[PDB]
Amino acid sequence: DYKTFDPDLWAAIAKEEERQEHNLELIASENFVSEAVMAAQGSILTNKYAEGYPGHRYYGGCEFVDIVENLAIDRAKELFGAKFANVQPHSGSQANTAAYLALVEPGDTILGMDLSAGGHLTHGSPVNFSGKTYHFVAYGVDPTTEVIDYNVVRILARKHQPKLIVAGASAYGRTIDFAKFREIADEVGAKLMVDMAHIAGLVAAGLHPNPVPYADITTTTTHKTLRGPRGGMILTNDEALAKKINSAVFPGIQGGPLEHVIAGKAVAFKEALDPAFKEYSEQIIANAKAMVKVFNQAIGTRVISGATDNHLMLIDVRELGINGKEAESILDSVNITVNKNSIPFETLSPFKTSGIRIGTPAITTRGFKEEDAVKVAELVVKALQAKDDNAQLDEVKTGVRELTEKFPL
Amino acid sequence: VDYKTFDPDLWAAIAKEEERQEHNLELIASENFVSEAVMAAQGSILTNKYAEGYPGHRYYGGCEFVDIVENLAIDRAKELFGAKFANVQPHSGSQANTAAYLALVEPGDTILGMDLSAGGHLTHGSPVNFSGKTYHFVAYGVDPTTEVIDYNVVRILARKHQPKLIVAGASAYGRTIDFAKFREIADEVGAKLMVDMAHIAGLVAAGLHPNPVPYADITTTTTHKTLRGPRGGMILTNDEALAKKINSAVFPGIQGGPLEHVIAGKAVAFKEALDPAFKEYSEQIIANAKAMVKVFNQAIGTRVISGATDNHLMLIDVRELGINGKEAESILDSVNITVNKNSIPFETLSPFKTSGIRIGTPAITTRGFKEEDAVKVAELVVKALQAKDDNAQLDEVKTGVRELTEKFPLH
Ligand SMILES: Cc1n[nH]c2c1[C@](c1cc(CO)cc(-c3ccccc3)c1)(C(C)C)C(C#N)=C(N)O2
Ligand SMILES: Cc1n[nH]c2c1[C@](c1cc(CO)cc(-c3ccccc3)c1)(C(C)C)C(C#N)=C(N)O2
Ligand SMILES: Cc1ncc(COP(=O)(O)O)c(CN[C@@H](CO)C(=O)O)c1O
Ligand SMILES: Cc1ncc(COP(=O)(O)O)c(CN[C@@H](CO)C(=O)O)c1O
Repeated sequence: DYKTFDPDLWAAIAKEEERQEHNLELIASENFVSEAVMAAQGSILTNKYAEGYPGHRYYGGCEFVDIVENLAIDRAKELFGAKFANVQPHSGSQANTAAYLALVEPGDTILGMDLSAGGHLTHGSPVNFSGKTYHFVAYGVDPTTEVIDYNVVRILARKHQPKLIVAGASAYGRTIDFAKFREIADEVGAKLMVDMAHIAGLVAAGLHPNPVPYADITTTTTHKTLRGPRGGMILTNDEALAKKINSAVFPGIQGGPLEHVIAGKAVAFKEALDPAFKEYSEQIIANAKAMVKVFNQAIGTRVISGATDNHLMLIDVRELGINGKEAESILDSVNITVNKNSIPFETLSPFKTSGIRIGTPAITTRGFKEEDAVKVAELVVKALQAKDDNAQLDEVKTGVRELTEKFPL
Repeated sequence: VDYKTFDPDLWAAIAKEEERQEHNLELIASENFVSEAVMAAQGSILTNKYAEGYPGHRYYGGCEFVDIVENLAIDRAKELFGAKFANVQPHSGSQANTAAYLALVEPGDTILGMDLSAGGHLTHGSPVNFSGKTYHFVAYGVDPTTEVIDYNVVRILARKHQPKLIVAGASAYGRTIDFAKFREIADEVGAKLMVDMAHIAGLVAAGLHPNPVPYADITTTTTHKTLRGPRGGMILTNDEALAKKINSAVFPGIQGGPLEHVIAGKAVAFKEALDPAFKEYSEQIIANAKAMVKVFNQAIGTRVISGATDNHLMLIDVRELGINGKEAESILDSVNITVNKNSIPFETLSPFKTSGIRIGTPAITTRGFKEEDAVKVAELVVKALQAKDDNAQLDEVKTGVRELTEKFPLH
């Protein structure tokens, strides 16, 4: 009824609802939040200005909003064991912006993971604030094993003498050894920052080593494997850093927090404390490993580094005679959503790429088990091997319909 | 009902905040009540979509319908303010201003911006904010006697300091801002002009405040103050080269994925503001504000900064009552009237004590308050602050608040 005033907007949202229902979402950074998370984001908390921190706000009327933010803060400490948490960052990018401000000065040397090797844009890309503001030096992966070589990282750190080392990634499927990163940073007198955005849910479930005890500052988003609303978060065990973090977020780089989104964070953090979340996180990894097995045994879908320890995988598609952009377009035509993605030592443009990234958090939330993840990987192989054969692409599109109807939203 | 069972802590707190919004007078000048549609958009499944890039130029697929939503927000923003280009992705007004500075100046450049005590925003050059840390801000303020901007003093400052950029706009300034004169001063010294119209955006949309968009190289705003939309930011320009720098600065410059469920809410609110009834709402905001100023002017103890309002807000120096702004804020909150303490021009107290409070009418006007009701609010505020903790008087104020909130219920 409130929809009648604006039929064009609500029609577009209606089609987006159907698109999420009918497509297989394999974008590693996406998920489906609960009804309760969306209700919190749709709450009247959007009306409240609440700059400052609980008990020390710059506006009247915040005494009940402060409960909501305290719940999000305290549940983050329960989930990750951090002594201090800041839940106001609007995004992972803002969380990383504030983390750097608390740790280094403009122009300082920072060692972070190269984008082609799997790092995030905010880990030193020259088109991002990170590369523009600080002197970033990149580390990568080994050309043959495509995993991090910690002796090479050590050599790099000693050569460049960074003030800060950043660990974490957007497209790295293997266990990150935070203990070794901390050893290297200590060796050269650098601080350590970990961006666990992609693996935060796995960390919360005990299925990836926890960076919080090792890093000066841990950042994360709330909307990937944590299955919360879109937003950021910063964690630390040092009260001196917590004060700099809090000042950097506000008044440093943000103004009013999004308290309806922070309520969604509180909701999602409590869901993550439930034992069911550990089973969900176990299923994520089992599903990713099952898919990786199919791609390892298929002709032309080369899995970067040959295995996965977490929720995602990179597929090199060069032997199929296509680039990542064409692989993404083929799979879209059969209702399978991935993203083109640079692979280690990428030689093509970042907008063409030699690969695609696939992750299992979203389909696992829909209910997919290992046999269903196997079927998904077989449909992906079939569609990419079907050199424009309309008969086989329609068979794949049929198999996708079978899966989406088997696991509705 | 069932999802609320899993988490009583969270949902009981939200229920208490619903009751507080219903039962209080919300006089925070930057707050409003958004429509059911706006909140439904924010509560939609668009929160699940990663959509980095811009409509038609995303970095990956599945964005066909998100592109429709974001283009609706862009197109209605263009129509609302008459701008040739809009960027609707900024997470907030602070992010909008961050990206606007990146499109206009280089780190270390000299910028003229309104002093915080004089009414400017933190992002207009405060040294504890990224603005004051990243650029060389020279502040202009208001005159000590009239408490309004002296444009000859701005011109003198501009000529003396040769700024690369002049910033106009305010958080706690109740008078009309003469954008034409800012453009004249910027042209004279060869500076660019940036206008942050967050507070007055809805008044501008309604033609009730001079429009900065024709005069400013870049105009920024929030969507949640007088525009009555979701919490977020927006950037406008008529220059195609600037529009490209703006888009690059927002992403991949300072943000990652946009909040498309919030952007859906921006589209909803922009169409609401395009309705003719939004003009009548905006007229009533100003008439209510002027009605309150007349009451505060007559009352001894509540000194209105500059003695008048041209827009939605007023700044009240409370020192003659023997209290500071923090004490006034907590007196009012104890009788269910919600304001914020606020520095006044040439503020002599700590920024966390302050000499004043700030009051605005957009929220109560959205509830349906007319000039008669606005007069009654101002009388209640005067009575609470003069009561010197006489509980007879304070309880009468609480009754008056309850009378008004029941006369004008939410939804
Ligand atoms: C958007 C983004 N932010 N951080 C990222 C991305 C990714 C991405 C994807 C693409 C696809 O056209 C381009 C870029 C890009 C990088 C530099 C310049 C221009 C474009 C980046 C992915 C994970 C979304 C990417 C890859 N590849 C990984 N490594 O990190
Ligand atoms: C939060 C904010 N952002 N931009 C603003 C604010 C205001 C505000 C209020 C307060 C209340 O104790 C303190 C500060 C403050 C300024 C500098 C350093 C430390 C604190 C600022 C108002 C509009 C919310 C304010 C005032 N006064 C001005 N004019 O603009
Ligand atoms: C490690 C890490 N840190 C930060 C961010 C940025 O989060 P934001 O999109 O909330 O700004 C991302 C987003 N990652 C997205 C691309 O932006 C992805 O598809 O993987 C990230 O992976
Ligand atoms: C002119 C202007 N520009 C920018 C911003 C920042 O918007 P944000 O809170 O969405 O970051 C504000 C916020 N204004 C708030 C204080 O932060 C207020 O209560 O007035 C503003 O007034």
